[PDB]
Amino acid sequence: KVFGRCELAAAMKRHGLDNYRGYSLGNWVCAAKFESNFNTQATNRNTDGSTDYGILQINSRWWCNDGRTPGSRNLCNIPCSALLSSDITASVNCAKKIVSDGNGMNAWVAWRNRCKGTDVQAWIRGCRL
Ligand SMILES: [Cl-]
Ligand SMILES: [Cl-]
Ligand SMILES: [Cl-]
Ligand SMILES: [Cl-]
Ligand SMILES: [Cl-]
Ligand SMILES: [Cl-]
Ligand SMILES: [Cl-]
Ligand code: NA
Repeated sequence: KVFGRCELAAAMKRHGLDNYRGYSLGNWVCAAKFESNFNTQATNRNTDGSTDYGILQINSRWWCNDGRTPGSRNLCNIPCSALLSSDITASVNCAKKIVSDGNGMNAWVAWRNRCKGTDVQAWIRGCRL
């Protein structure tokens, strides 16, 4: 599924991402925009042979099992395929684990490089939340 901007903001708020570990909802929407363009079916193969999955491009090296990332972990205890669902529950639950890991949202290179320090509230402007 390709979410609308305000549609995704609403889904992320209902699943308790708004101000999760102190990151306002606009941070999460900005991250999803540059990671996946709001497309739950987004995938990206890394040079190390790991893969990124779903709206927040969660990686198979630590967070999910895809059966093809040698030596990897599955800390969210999910198949990577769950991260491509039209239902973002698995993606939000796993993101909560990642953002708790010690580096906050810096875990998302695209958030650091394109969202951090910007007017992220722009991403929820207009939305009935
Ligand atoms: Cl947009
Ligand atoms: Cl915000
Ligand atoms: Cl594996
Ligand atoms: Cl594991
Ligand atoms: Cl699995
Ligand atoms: Cl959803
Ligand atoms: Cl933090
Ligand atoms: Na894995």
